[PDB]
Amino acid sequence: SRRRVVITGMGMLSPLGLDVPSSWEGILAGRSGIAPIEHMDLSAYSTRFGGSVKGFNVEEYLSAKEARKLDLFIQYGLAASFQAVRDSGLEVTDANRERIGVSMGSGIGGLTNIENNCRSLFEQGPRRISPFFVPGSIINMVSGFLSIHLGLQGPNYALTTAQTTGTHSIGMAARNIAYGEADVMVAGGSEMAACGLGLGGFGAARALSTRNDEPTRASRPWDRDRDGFVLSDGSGALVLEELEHARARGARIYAELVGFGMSGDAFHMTAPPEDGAGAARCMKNALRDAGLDPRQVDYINAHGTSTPAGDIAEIAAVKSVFGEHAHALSMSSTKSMTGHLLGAAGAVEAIFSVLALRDQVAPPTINLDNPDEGCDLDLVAHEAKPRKIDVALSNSFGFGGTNGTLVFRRFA
Amino acid sequence: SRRRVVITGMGMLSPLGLDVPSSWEGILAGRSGIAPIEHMDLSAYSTRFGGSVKGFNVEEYLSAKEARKLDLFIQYGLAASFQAVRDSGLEVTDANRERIGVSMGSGIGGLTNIENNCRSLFEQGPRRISPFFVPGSIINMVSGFLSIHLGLQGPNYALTTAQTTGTHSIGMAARNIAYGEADVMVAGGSEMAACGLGLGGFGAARALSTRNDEPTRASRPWDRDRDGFVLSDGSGALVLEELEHARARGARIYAELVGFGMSGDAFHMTAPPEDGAGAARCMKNALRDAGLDPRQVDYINAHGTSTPAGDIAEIAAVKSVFGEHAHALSMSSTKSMTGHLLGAAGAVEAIFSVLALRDQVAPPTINLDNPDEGCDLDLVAHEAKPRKIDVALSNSFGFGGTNGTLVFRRFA
Ligand SMILES: COC(=O)N1CCN(c2ccc(F)cc2)CC1
Repeated sequence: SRRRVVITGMGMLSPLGLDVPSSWEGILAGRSGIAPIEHMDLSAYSTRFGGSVKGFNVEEYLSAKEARKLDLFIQYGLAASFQAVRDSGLEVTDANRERIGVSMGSGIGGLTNIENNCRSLFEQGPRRISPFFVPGSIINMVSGFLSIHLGLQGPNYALTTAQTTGTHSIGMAARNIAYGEADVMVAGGSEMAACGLGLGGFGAARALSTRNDEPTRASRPWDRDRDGFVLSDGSGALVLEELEHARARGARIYAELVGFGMSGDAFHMTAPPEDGAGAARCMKNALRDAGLDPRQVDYINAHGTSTPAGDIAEIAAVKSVFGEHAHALSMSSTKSMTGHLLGAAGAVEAIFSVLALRDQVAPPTINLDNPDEGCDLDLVAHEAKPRKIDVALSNSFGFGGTNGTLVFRRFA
Repeated sequence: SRRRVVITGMGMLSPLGLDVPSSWEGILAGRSGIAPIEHMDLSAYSTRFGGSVKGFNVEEYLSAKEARKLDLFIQYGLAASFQAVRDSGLEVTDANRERIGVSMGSGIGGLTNIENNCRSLFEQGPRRISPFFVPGSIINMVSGFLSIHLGLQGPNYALTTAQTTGTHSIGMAARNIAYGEADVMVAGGSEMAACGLGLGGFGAARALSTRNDEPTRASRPWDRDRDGFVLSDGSGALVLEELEHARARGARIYAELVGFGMSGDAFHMTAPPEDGAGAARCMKNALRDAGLDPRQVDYINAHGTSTPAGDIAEIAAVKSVFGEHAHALSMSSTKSMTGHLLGAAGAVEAIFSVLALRDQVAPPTINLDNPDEGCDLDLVAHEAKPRKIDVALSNSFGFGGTNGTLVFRRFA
């Protein structure tokens, strides 16, 4: 029957730091990781900024020889995965390697790589495509390369569900453990979509903030002056472990994963419904899955992308699910500070949610200077809010009307 | 315990036909779908042939306007998905729509969209990138578009596990139903990579047959003259359904999905281990999952890609798992006729495994003129073999060393 699942390891690259502690410090200090982009010439683009991972040294993890063959999203994926596994203290052996799997996902995967090889193809010809183009770019090779480097012979897969990838990856890996297909899973996501095709593609859709003259103030979830999301790079990985397995080896347990919801909206290709019906359905599924009174929820880490329609849908969804308790809980968007890591968003935000539970503090929504009409909940404007948090929830929504919710609680 | 899952609907686009019955006629006739690729300059490429979908009319499924927003791989996915639902006779209602979900995947995704948008970026600049570039290319849009068109509000996601995508998608969708997260799932995969980036990318790794003079003979799994796989396009979708739900509405049941195995090789980025250790573990996991002894297996639809290392590893795996039963079961590669649909291979081969059960016939491995060293199993060379089939296995092995097996059983 269904086993319990706990978090024993976390690892991260974000626009706020090259690990979990440095990233978390920036979160609690209300620091922005958003800055004009330096690694390409964007003068022709309507958005010229984002959340870059600054000063990443892949040779803390991999040989220059392997690193050259791999897209940054894979580099980032492996880095966060390696941190998470080291943080777990788990030893892989012949006795358990078949019970340890990996589900690290991406929205877009190796876009930089695909663009460069496409440029080689069109400017030169097919003879200049890297032999490493396919295994160095396709989304499933975070899971692939992690398994090859650590000897993980458990279930090995990747989700790709756009901005919901990291939440779904973590949720489905928990179900793997819950139902006994594995005892340990490394799960999360990674993204590096900051190339011509990425900023150009989101810019053509007019989805991005164009606040080029003040990048740190661009991402302003629930602010009346918000004008689209801010594109950010990075990775989140968690070690999910069956509870008896973690007890047996004396693992440090961060939190328990008690709840997971997915629901399709079936509303629109890219627009979330104004009334927040898909988020509501998803959160209700997750709270029922967790066997909770919705009044037990202390903290929500919102999707909070800084889009006009996305942000207000989330208020509606929370007011609908929590009724008067919507005024008691605290909800914030860490995207105020990190921007939108797309398929990695759920993964870093799952980690921030778990740390909200460890340290008993609601991360702020920075830049929330003029809350929009109906944005009247405790959104932890401007400053971190110490408070009791027994149950934390992390929401994600994506293109295709895809929804995910994760429910974490403090573990005794 | 656990609910039983049956197949009540199938849908397909392949190099052999625009639906299942046409495709299946081709399979049982030993027809090749492989031909020089038309409407494209492949002069500079070392491979100029593959399995294209011939004569596909997207306007049977979508408005010209909706189709123009979507990569071919998405059009192919929706085509198979729409056929499979229609085939099932399922009616979506306000009463069941939250119990019906989708997991349609892709290994490689939107190469044709990448090519066309890159063409515009490089020649004209980012202002010529399509506004639909991102939502029209992301792998989860077959799941998203299907769920929005039909009002499906169950689990909405997509897997990307390279050449294992179709097998994993179907398997994990079956788990969703077995553990009561959904009553119905549309699952499978789609792919359109037989284009410049795909031929180039796989060509660069010398993964492709270069037998340009005899395209129909290029795919020759376990033949001593094989020289790599044949790149092919298309899609498979199954309607998976809890048995009591299928019986209550009077559904036509093709077969029962009894077993799903996963494993990672944790061996190499592209090369299988020579003994097929990972494929062996995966097939053993899937048989344990089904509660079946290896001796009950009558037919295996092999991965059988026509690569030197791949075909031989699968012989090793089968001999290892099946011992003295390895020569009694019939094992064939339909890739001998279809080529390799990458992430859709496991979807179309799951359908061929099911129809092997309905029609009591092992599809041929065509082109097996000179079995290689060790290749002494019943590989159904040249001609379809009528025989007893109670239990069918479908295998998929992909980059990252990611493995999937599905076990289907006759239902009566
Ligand atoms: C070899 O190519 C790949 O593996 N691909 C194909 C392109 N894909 C994609 C996804 C989202 C998007 F907005 C733009 C492109 C996913 C990665």
